[PDB]
Formats: sequence, structure tokens, C-alpha cells
Amino acid sequence: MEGLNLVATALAVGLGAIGPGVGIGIIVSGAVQAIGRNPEIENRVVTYMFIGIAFTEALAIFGLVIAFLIGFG
Amino acid sequence: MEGLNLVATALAVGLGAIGPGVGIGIIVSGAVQAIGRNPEIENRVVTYMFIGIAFTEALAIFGLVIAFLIGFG
Amino acid sequence: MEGLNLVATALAVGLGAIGPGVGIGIIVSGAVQAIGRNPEIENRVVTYMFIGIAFTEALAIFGLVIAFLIGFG
Amino acid sequence: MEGLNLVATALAVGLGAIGPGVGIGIIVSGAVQAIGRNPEIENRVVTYMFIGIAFTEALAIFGLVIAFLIGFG
Amino acid sequence: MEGLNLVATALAVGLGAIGPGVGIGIIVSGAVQAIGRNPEIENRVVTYMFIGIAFTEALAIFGLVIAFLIGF
Amino acid sequence: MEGLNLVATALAVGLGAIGPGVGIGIIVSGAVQAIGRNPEIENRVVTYMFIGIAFTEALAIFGLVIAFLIGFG
Amino acid sequence: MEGLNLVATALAVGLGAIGPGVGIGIIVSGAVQAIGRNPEIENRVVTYMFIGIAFTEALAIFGLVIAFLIGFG
Amino acid sequence: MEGLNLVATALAVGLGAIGPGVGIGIIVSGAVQAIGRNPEIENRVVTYMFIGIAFTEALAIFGLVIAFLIGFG
Amino acid sequence: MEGLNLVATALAVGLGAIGPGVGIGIIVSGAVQAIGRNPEIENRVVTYMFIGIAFTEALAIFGLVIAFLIGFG
Amino acid sequence: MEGLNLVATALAVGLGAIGPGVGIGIIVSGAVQAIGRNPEIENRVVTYMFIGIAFTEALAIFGLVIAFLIGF
Amino acid sequence: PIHLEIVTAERVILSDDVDMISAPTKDGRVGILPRHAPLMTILEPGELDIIKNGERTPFAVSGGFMEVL
Amino acid sequence: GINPTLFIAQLINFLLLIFILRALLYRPVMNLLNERTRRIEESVRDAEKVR
Amino acid sequence: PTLFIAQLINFLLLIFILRALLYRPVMNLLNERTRRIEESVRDAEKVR
Amino acid sequence: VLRRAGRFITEQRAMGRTVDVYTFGRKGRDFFLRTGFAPAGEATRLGDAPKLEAILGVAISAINGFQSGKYDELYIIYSEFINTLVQRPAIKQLLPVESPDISTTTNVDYTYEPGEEEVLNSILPRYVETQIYQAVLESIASEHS
Amino acid sequence: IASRFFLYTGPPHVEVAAEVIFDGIPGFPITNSFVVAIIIDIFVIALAVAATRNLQMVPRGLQNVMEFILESLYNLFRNINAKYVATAFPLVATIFLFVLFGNWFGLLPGVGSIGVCHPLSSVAAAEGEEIHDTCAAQGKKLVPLFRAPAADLNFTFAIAVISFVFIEYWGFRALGPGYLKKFFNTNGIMSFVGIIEFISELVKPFALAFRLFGNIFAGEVLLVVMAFLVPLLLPLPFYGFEVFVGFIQALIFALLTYAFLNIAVT
Repeated sequence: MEGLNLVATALAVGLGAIGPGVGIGIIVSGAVQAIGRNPEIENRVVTYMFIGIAFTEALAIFGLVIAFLIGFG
Repeated sequence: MEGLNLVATALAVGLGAIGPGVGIGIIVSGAVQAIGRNPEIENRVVTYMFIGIAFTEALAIFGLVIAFLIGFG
Repeated sequence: MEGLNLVATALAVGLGAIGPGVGIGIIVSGAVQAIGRNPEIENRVVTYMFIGIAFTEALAIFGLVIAFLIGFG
Repeated sequence: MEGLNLVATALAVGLGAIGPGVGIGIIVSGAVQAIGRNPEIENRVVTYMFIGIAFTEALAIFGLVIAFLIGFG
Repeated sequence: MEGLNLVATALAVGLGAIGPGVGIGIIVSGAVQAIGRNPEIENRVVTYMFIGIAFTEALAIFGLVIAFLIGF
Repeated sequence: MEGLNLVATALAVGLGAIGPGVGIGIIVSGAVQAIGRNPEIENRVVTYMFIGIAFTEALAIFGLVIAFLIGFG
Repeated sequence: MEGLNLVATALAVGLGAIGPGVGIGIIVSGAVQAIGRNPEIENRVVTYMFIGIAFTEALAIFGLVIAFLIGFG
Repeated sequence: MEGLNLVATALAVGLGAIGPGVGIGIIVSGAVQAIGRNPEIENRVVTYMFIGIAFTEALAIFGLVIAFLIGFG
Repeated sequence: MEGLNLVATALAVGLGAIGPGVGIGIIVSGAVQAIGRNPEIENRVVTYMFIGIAFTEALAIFGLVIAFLIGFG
Repeated sequence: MEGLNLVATALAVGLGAIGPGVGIGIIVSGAVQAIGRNPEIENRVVTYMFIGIAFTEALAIFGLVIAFLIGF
Repeated sequence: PIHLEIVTAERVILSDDVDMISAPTKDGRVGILPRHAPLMTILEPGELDIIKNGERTPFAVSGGFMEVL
Repeated sequence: GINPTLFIAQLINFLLLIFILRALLYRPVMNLLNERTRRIEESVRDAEKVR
Repeated sequence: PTLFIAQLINFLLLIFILRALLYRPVMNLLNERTRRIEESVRDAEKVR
Repeated sequence: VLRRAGRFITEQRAMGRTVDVYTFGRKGRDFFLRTGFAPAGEATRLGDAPKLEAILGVAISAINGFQSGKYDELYIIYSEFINTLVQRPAIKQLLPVESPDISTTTNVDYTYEPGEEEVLNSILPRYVETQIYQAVLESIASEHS
Repeated sequence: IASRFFLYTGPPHVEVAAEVIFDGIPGFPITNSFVVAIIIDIFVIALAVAATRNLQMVPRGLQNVMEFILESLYNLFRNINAKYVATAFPLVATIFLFVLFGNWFGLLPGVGSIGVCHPLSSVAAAEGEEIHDTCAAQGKKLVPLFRAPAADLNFTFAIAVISFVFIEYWGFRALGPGYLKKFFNTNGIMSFVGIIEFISELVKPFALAFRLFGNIFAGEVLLVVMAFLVPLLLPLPFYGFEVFVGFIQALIFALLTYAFLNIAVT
């Protein structure tokens, strides 16, 4: 009734961290396997993987900033 | 109920980070594995990766728009 | 007691973004893996990739239509 | 309390998007990978992929129809 | 409170969609891969494939069944 | 309240569908791939597959039985 | 309320189906694939398979007996 | 409202068993695959297998003991 | 509600032992598959495995600590 | 509605354990598999493995820090 | 403690004990240690390295096969 | 729509449609068999004439 | 009732567009199959 | 060796199966150009120390003919070296059988990195090529003797 | 292109209801789906008669399309099992054709528009319009005379029951008393597997009928909701997906029936 904003912030952060964590996990696993298989193609690989970790993290941050709008404001 | 409005935005953004985050993660993992296996097919790999990333991020865009509509009214 | 439907709206988007997009990502992974080994088969497999993407997007559209229905009565 | 029907509709639709979406993604990725690694067998592989997609989509439509019955019954 | 039967039916049907859906997806992917590797045995495996789906379908049907037991 | 038993039975059956369903899906996919790789040992692995199914479905059966008890007394 | 015991035992049995069900599925798929690859060591891994099976079953049994303590009170 | 502790015990055993069970299944599958690949390192694999199992069991042990602390004083 | 404490403790433990268990299982399976081939790296990867195992335990123990912070104030 | 903050803390810490835990498991398994296949590239691999583990722990610690802010 | 039998269709190249070897396999470079599991390998044109006791000798190959016992 | 009479009528209609389809497919199977036999006979006659 | 009329008009237009788009490749496949069937029939007739 | 080749060709033609010839060396090439049907593939001017790339052309031509259905069987005829005094024509079936299966179970769980099918499809032509190379080297030693 | 999506002519709401009983002036009352099924059967019979009346070498026209469809269906059925490729072709082919016709009838104009009854009017600043229907008077609901035949549970249940009965009869034709030996054989752990297989076989026709009816009803409801959302040009991809899915489900039903017959045989 009165503690719903705390629950909203907690749920927002937890659900924004539960998904992108697995996303960056599989990104890193795939990038590592590609690096081990072909070290000569590393450069593009690195850029692409960072682009990947640019995307999902931002989504998580979006959830976080949404919680930042929920806890305060 | 006094609350049940911050929780809506929280859940929406959290699950819209759950879905598209893991989707983009798998996209990037597969794309980087294909890049490591095949270097000179990079153009079509990048194009299809961007297409899949946009199609997966459409759901996150919908979730963010719905959350903004709920928060603003 | 009154705003629950708004939370429902979030669900009608939120979980609706979990299944398709991840599956979409999975599809893209398979698709890009199919181009990591067999370049010339792209015309055969991109159509099926688009079919699967469209089916997952149809599930997402079902979720969005339900969100619109429960967001306006 | 008051709007439990809309919450039930949203939950059913969201879960029906969660499950069969991942199922369709796995089916399409496997089919596309197998066609890429075997370009002379798709004549029945595509049909088998379509019937598996039909099963998963039937489950999704089960969820959608039950949600519709809750919302209009 | 309102009717919890609607929520029960929704949850049951939704989870019956989640579980057997992913099960059928995995089954179909594995069967397609095996057919693409060794087509000469395809009939055998496709028979087994359908068997698997049947069980998953039954589970989903089971949920729908109890959903009807909550519907009326 | 009033629908607590119905919600309990529904949740039990749904969880016993999500767990054992994916379990038997993995069982069948692995068994089919192993049979495709080695048709000579098929009988043995088929029996093992059935044994695994005869376990996994049993768990689901238990859940259904438990739900029926909650449905009856 | 007066129905929380039914919800408790139902959720306990359902999650005991969720966990060990997927564990059994993965165990059986891996054991069957390895046996199909190499039947000569088959019996040995079968023992370990059963050992793993037992451990997973043990977890289910634990949940079940807790539900038993919820079944009678 | 006095039956919430039973639901707490049920959740603590159930969700505390769904995690280690899947991990145990994956551990056993990987161990059996390694035995298929290299039986001579088999014993060493088996040793590490128990260690992994123990860690999962440790979590399961936790998922039991605090549950009793929820069931009892 | 008066009974929200213990349930929260349960929600601190049960939800805290899902992901760590799967991570432990995946880590041990990966280490076992990497010890099947080139066991002369048996030290190094296991050391990395230990690093990984600690991280997983860290997350798990965090929940347990929070559980105690909910268990006794 | 007393005790709601405890439920919030539990939910946040549980989800932050579930997600990044599986991420850490996947990262470590993939890295050790790559090292087992290619021990020569291990020095180039371990840095990126730590980067991924750092990102996963960053998400989990976001969850834990928001839980700490909620509790106090 | 594994003797590397690098043999060509015309002549034997090397038959000495080697403690560390790489392999330009068609699905990623593989480093084989003296305890490695049995394996069959197809080699695309690459660069095999012999690192017996820290030897680190480059050795260009233009494809072939590898059997690991 | 929950009644036994409607189900019985629908089952009767389905049985009639099944009989009609059975006759229709019994015709095409015989037509295909006759066509295959004629093609085989023509090929055999052509080979015999060439020899 | 202009609402149902507009819904039916939109459905008919979309169905016609999708039917034409699908039937173009469907007509190509049907023409190829008819050519193959006529080739087999002409092969039997030419054998006789 | 030419008498053995003629006997083998006549015996196969008695069974009704058509016969094509691939020739290593000038003498067999001239003989089969004179006495009848021309050889599909010719590889002459091989030195006393030939490389496998010299016989690669004829070997891969035979492999492509077999795998495309042009040839249903393959045989080799070579001067087998017994000792320094006597050496004799010898005929070997290489490609049809192509299964030098071991009596015992020496194979212990070989993991095929590109798969069993790819490893087989890349190792069968190399086995045929090295069999032909060994036959050519044996024939060269027998010619010198 | 992005400025012609006017919403001044849209449905007031979305009419989602179960099977509607027709007036039925004489005895044995019929439903709205029964008339649509009868019309679809009449059209199918007319097409079959047109194809059969002109049958010769080198087919062209509708006969060529019918022959191509029959050849594709025969190839698909023989890819599974050649023992009953011609014996089981009739029921599966008829069910597939009827399902395809019923699915295509749902996209025709007038579905949910004609009411048998046994811009200013639109609300401003709203995503959906509020235009009243013609049969809104006298407290009616504008009962749809035209509807998808597969959108009714009776036809789907009858088709599923007939397919299950045909499969059971074909299995009992020449298999001996193998059902008893396969179900609850009391041989170790095979009894539980046989019981589960028997339960799955019993629930398969209900699953198929529910899947078909739900798919048709959900397609109709999604089309209605998309029309209510925007008057035109929005639902084109959804309509194309529904059109593809109708044929996909029509083929899938026959494929599933053939697969069930093969599994009962083997």
C-alpha cells in the first residue's frame, strides 16, 4: 500500500539485470571461442563484441535509470 | 490503490531488458562465431546482425514507449 | 485495486518481449551460422529466417494488441 | 480485487509469447543450420520445421484464446 | 476480491504454453539436425520425434484440462 | 479467499509442465541425435531414453496427482 | 485465506518437478549421446548416469517430503 | 495470514532446488561426455565431478537448512 | 502483512540459489569438457574454474547474507 | 503493509543472483573450453573473460546496491 | 612425452619427442599436449608451431591430416 | 455449443464426407496405377522394338 | 454500418495483395510442375 | 604388364562392363593408342623420383569419374617388385573396396573435428593417391631392376 | 503514405463471442458455421467436378493446379510412409482442402459485417472509433451470417473424432492384438510408458480440434482487433501472415493425421 515504490525499484533493477547478464555471458563465450579459433580475425571481433556489450548493457542501464526515476521522482 | 503505477513501468522496462538483451546477446555470439569461422563474409554477417538487432530492439522500444506512456499518463 | 490493469498492460508488453526477441536472436544465430559455412545458400535460408522472425513478431504483436485492449478498455 | 480479468489476460498472453517464441526460435535456427550444412535435404526438413512451428504456435494460440475467453467471458 | 479462477486458468495455460513449447522446439531442432546428418534413418527418428511431441503435448493438454476444471 | 485451491492446482500443473516438458524435449532431441549418429546401438539408447522419460514424466505425473489431491481432498 | 497450505504444497511439488525434471533431461541426453558415440564404456557411465539421476531424484524427494509436511501439517 | 510461513518453506525448498538440480544435470552430462571422449582421465573427471556436485549440494543444503529455520523458530 | 518477513527470507534464499546453481553446473561442465582434451592444462583451467566458482558462490552468498538481514533484522 | 521492503530486497537480490550467475557460468565455461582447445591463446582469452565476469558482477552489484538503498 | 611423427608422402620430416604442438585445424587452431584425447584433424594451409621445451619453431604446412593418440 | 445432438449430426456429416473422399481417392489411385502400367508397357515395347 | 464495411474493405485489399504476391511464385511453381507432368506424359506417349 | 592389362580388360568385357584406361608412362600410352581405345588420362615423363603431385592429375581424374558415376570400379596394374631377379605384374583393387579394415579394434574413440563425413571425404582421395604413388614407385624400382 | 491512416471509420469495439445459433425456422436448427461449411463443400465439389470433367494429357488451368496440389500431397505422404500413401490419402486430402477453404473464407468481405439479427459519430481524441452498426437497434448484436467454418468447435471436434476413428480402424485392420502388448504390458517400466502413450493417443484428437478451433478464432479476433486499431493499410502484414498460416495449418492437419496413422501402424 505504501512500500510499493521500493518494490517497483527492486523489481526494475532485478529484471533489468537478470536478462542482460545472460546476454553478455553468451556474448563473451562466443567472442572467446571465436578468438581461440581464429586469432587473426580478432580486431573486428573485438569491435563487434564491444558493440554487442554496448547494446545489452544500455538496456540494463535503461532499466536502472527507470528505477532511478521510480525511487526518486 | 495508491501505487501500482511505478510497478507497471518497472516491470515493463525490466522484461523489455530481459527479452531483447538475451536476444541481442545470442545474435552477437552467433555473429562473432561466424566471423571467426569465415572472415570474408563479414559484410552480409554485419547486415543480417544489424537487421536482427533492430528487430529484437523493436520490442524494447515498444516496452520503453509503453512505460513512458504509463509514467506520463 | 484500480491501477492493476496498468500493471497488466506492462505484462502484456513485458513478457511479450521475452519469448520472441530471444527466439529472434536464436534464429539470427542459426542464420548467421548458416552463412559462416555456406555462403551461396543464403537465398534459400533468409526466407525461412524471415518467416520465423515474422512468427515471433506475430506473437509480439498479439501481446501488443492485448496491451492496447487492456490499456483503453 | 477489481481488475483481475485483465491481469489474467495479460499474464496468459505474456507466457504464451514467452514459451512458443523461444520454441519457434530454436526450431528455425536448427532448421536453417541443417539446411546450410545439408542443402539437399530441405524438401522435407522445411515441412518438419513448419509442423513443429505449428505445434508451438498452437500452444501460443491456446494461451491467447484462453486470455480472450477471460477478457470476453 | 474478484474471481481467482481467471488468474488460475491464465497461469495454467500460459505455463503449459511455456514448457511444452520449448520442449517441442528442442525436439524439432534435434530431429531436423539428425535428419540433415543421416537421412537414411529419418523415418525411425521422426517416429520417435512425434512420440516426444506427444508427451509434451499431453503435458500442455494436461494444463488445459485442469484449466477447464477451473473454468467451469 | 475462494480461488486459492484453484490457483494452487493451476500453478502446480503449470510448473510440472514447464519442468518435465523441457526435460523430455532435451531427452528426445539428444536420443534422436545419438540414433542418427549410431543406428546400431539404437535399441539400447532407446530404452535409456524411455527410462529417462519414464522418470521425467513420472515427476510431472506426481505433480498432477498432487494437484488432483488439492482438487479433491 | 485458509488456503495457503494448498498453495505451498502445490508450488513445492511444481518446483520439484521443474528442477530435477530438467536435470534428468540433460543427464539422459548427454548419457545417450555419449553411449551412442562409444558404447564400450556405456555401462560405466550408466552407473554415473543413475548416480546423477539419484541425486536429482533426491532433490525432488526433498521438495516432496517438504510438501508432505505441508500436506498433513 | 498465518499460513504464509508454509508458503515460505515451500518456496525456499522449491526455488532452492530448481537451481542446483539443473546444474547437477549439466555436470553429469559433461562428465559422461568427457568419459566418452577420454576414459583414461575419467577418474580425475569423476573427482572434479563430485566437487562440482558438492558445491551444488551445498546450495541445496542451504536451501534445506534455512527452510527449517523458516519452518521452526 | 505480518508474515512478509519469512517469505522474504525465503525469497532471498530460493531466488538466490537458482542462477548460482546453473552457473556452477555450467562451469563444472565446461571445465570437465576442457579437461577431457589436453589434461596437461588440468591445473590452469581448474584455477580459472575456481575463480569462476568463487564468483558464483559470491552471488549465492549475497542472497544468504540478505536472507539473514531479513531473517533477524 | 509492513515487511514489503524485505520482499523488495529479496526479489532484487534473487534476480541479480539468477541473471549474472548464469552469465558467469557461461563465460567461464566458454573460456575454459577455448583454453582447452587452444592453450596458446589463453593469455589473450583471460583478459576478456575477466571483462565479461566484471560486467556480469556489475549487473549483480547494481541489484545488490539498489537492495542496500532500499533497506536503508 | 609424445613423439611427433611429421611425415610427408615423399619423406619423413620429424620423428622426435615434442612437448607442445599447435594445429591449423579447419575449425580453429588446436594446441595438443602430451595427454590429449584421441583426435582426427584436417589441416588447411596454415602454420604449425613446434614448441618442444619452449622451441617455438614455425613450420608452414599447406593442408593435410593429423591423428592424435 | 455443448450438446450431443449437434455432435452426432456433425459426425454423420463427417462420415458422409469421408465416404465421398474415399470414392474420389479410389478413382485417382486407379488412374495413377493405369498410367504407370501404360508407361511401363510402352517403355518395354520400345526397348523390344529397338533390340 | 461504415465500420464493418471499412474493415471488410481493408481485409479484402490486404488479402488480394498477399494473394497476388504469393500466387506469383505459386504460379511459377505450378507452371514448372505442369511442365514436368506434361513431360512425363509426353515421355510415355513418345515411348509408345 | 601389357599382357596382364589386356587379360584384365578382356575378362571385364566378358562380364559386359565397359573399360577405360588411365596410363602412366609413354610405352603403355603408345600401346593403348595403337591397339584400340585411347586412354582418358595420360601422365608421362615421370622421373625416377616423382612427386605425388605428378600423379595427382590422373588420381583426381579417376576419383571424379568414380564419384560422378562415370566409373563404377577402379583397378591398378603395376610391376610388383619381388627381388632383384624376378618381378611380376600385379593388379590391385583400390577405389571400389577402399576398406583396408583392421581385424582387431585398434581404434579408440577418435574425435572427428570436422565430423566423420568430412574426414572420410577428405581422407579417401588421399588414401587412393598414396596407394597409386606407392604402386608407381614400386613399378619404377621394378623397371630399373 | 504516412498520413492516410484515418480512424474516423472504425469499429466501436471488438465482438468476441462463441458460436451463434441461427434462427432455425424449420426443424433441426442449424448454425452460422453450418451454412458456411455447406457452401465451402459445394464450392469444393464444383471445383472437383470441373477438374474431373476435363481430364486428359497435358493439363492446363484449374485442373493443372489441382493435379499439382495432388502430386505435392502424394509426395509429402509418401515421404512419411508408402504403405498407406494411397489408402490414407482420401480423408487427409479432404480435411486439408476443407480447412484451407474455411480459412480462406475468413478473409472474404462480409465476415462479421452482415447482421442476420436472428466520422462525426466516432469519438474524438480516441485510438478507436465509435461508429454504430446498422443492426444496433432493438438491442441486437449483429449476428454474423458469414463466418469461418473452422471457427466453430463442432466441426473441428467432428473432424478430429473422424480422423482418430479412421486411424484406429486402420491400426486394427492388420496389427494383431498389439495394442494390449504395447499399452500396460506389465514388463518392467514399459507399463508406465504404455499408459502415457495411451493417454496421449486419447488426448490427441482433442488437442487437434482445440488447436484448429483456437487458431481460427484467434485469427478472426486478431483481424477484427487490427481493423479496429486502424481503418486501413495497417493490417496488411498480419493479413498476409494469417493467409499463409491458414494453408500451413491445412497442410499440417493432414500431415499430423498421416503421422498419427503411421505411428499407430508402427
